[PDB]
Amino acid sequence: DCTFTQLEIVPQFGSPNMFGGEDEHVRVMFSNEDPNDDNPDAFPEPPVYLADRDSGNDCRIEDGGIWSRGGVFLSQDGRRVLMHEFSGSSAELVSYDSATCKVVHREDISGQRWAVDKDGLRLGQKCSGESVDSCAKIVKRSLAPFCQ
Amino acid sequence: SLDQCIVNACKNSWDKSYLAGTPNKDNCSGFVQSVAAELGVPMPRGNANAMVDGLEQSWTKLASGAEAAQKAAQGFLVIAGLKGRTYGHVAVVISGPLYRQKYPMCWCGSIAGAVGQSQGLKSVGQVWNRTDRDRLNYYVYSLASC
Repeated sequence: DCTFTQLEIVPQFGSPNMFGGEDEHVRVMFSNEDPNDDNPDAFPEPPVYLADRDSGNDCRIEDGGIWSRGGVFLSQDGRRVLMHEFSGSSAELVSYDSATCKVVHREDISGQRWAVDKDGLRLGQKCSGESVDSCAKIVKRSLAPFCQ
Repeated sequence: SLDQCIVNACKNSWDKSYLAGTPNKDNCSGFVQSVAAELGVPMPRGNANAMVDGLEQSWTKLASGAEAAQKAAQGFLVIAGLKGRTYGHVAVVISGPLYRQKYPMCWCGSIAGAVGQSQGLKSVGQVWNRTDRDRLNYYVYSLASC
């Protein structure tokens, strides 16, 4: 249950300029403050809203980003939310506690193409395209440190 | 338009590869180097960090993103840059409306992904995050490109 599943982030009808997504465990939401884009690929402005569906409670992630819209992942047990955040050319993968919204783990991935699937994390270098599979070097890194 | 030359430089440099086999859209320094090439503007050599050291030494430092957009609107080449521990980042400031009344519109390639990339529809404030966008440096070349 240390598996991570991508969580699609989509417009919420009734909540103007909100994008989010959910599963049985956690809901996740961003506000889109880009004036010229109704279909943004990322979220520079916090907070990020995290709703723990078990507890009924929710909390805010007050600083961070820029969060990638395609980059949100939920742990199987619902206790962790893994996010891709980037600034400039740098990037990282950050795992937050879904109850507290506290950073549990953080890993600098700058320069590497990347992917998250059932098996774990993959990072790669020397690439033709954004697909990690175009990489002449591919390392499998464990997601264990993001879990627990 | 007065800043048009630079807009064109950016557009063209988008699909080039300044370093062979690495598309500009995936490499910030490469995209900048290409823009400087087309406009015939001397540019420091190497990766992002190195280019920032270069601009720091040999280029004029502007006071703010707003002032940077002023220069860029005058047809000057203006580079916004900030160094990272390893991968720094640089972008071409273009004229236009400031974002959150602060951050100017830019063109940049990025190895971070499509998200870090700007075809002129993002400002430095949507490329660098909440903390970095306040630490940016803006460099201008002493002579207009138009």
